[PDB]
Amino acid sequence: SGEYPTVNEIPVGEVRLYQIADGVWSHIATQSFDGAVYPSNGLIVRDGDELLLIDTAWGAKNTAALLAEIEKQIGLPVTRAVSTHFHDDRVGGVDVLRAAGVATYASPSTRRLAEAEGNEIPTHSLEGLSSSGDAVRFGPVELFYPGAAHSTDNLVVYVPSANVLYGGCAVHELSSTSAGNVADADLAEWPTSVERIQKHYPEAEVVIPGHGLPGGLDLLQHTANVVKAHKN
Ligand SMILES: C[C@@H](c1cccc2c(-c3ccc(CS(C)(=O)=O)c(F)c3)c(C(=O)O)[nH]c12)n1cc(CCC2(N)CC2)oc1=O
Ligand SMILES: [Zn+2]
Ligand SMILES: [Zn+2]
Repeated sequence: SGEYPTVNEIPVGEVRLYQIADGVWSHIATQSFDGAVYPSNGLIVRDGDELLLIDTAWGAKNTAALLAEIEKQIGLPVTRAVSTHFHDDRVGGVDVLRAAGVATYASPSTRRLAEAEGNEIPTHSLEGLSSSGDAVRFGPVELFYPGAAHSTDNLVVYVPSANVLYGGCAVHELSSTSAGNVADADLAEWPTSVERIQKHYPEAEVVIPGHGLPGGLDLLQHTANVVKAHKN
């Protein structure tokens, strides 16, 4: 009823939207993995009379439910989606999107890693993001490659109209006690990559992590802190 929805508030298979700013929503879904249930976030950005989606809802059924929730709450068509790295919480559901008329995009590195790992593969490659500090425009957002962090391919998304920074899985929520799923992470480079984000987006007003509650710029420093302590 107004607060950001939490893992225990969302059954696996339902999706909720949360209004972040004018023309900006997050999407929240839950999924089971190795016998535990986790929430995960994505983003929706109004693009005139169309919508840009950032990340799937972590699975085919969750992503179908996401499209239904968008039609109920917003009523504009999703025409493009970007996946911010290759894991299933970002690309799982790309096949559902592709069958619902959505053009799916990711960096070449994400596409190669998704294919090698057996995950769903976005159709279109996003060039111009291969060196850390690179940024490109994509409709109403900027895409930014900060360097290796949670994964070597992770991208960040900024909505300049609203000063919303979507960190994806490179950014953790304030309550986090470790660096999440570090299976594909570079703990040594991650603080440097977060510092690049901090330097590039000093006017961010909302920061959204890949999992958990949005907050402000403090999420970036907290992420650096928990990553350094995890490595140690
Ligand atoms: C889907 C994702 C995934 C599945 C299940 C859980 C997660 C988390 C996560 C865990 C704990 C917390 C609480 S916390 C920060 O307080 O610890 C959190 F916020 C996020 C994150 C993340 O951290 O992005 N990803 C998750 N996945 C799966 C793999 C396997 C890769 C591989 N080569 C095959 C071995 O690698 C991933 O990433
Ligand atoms: Zn991941
Ligand atoms: Zn993640």
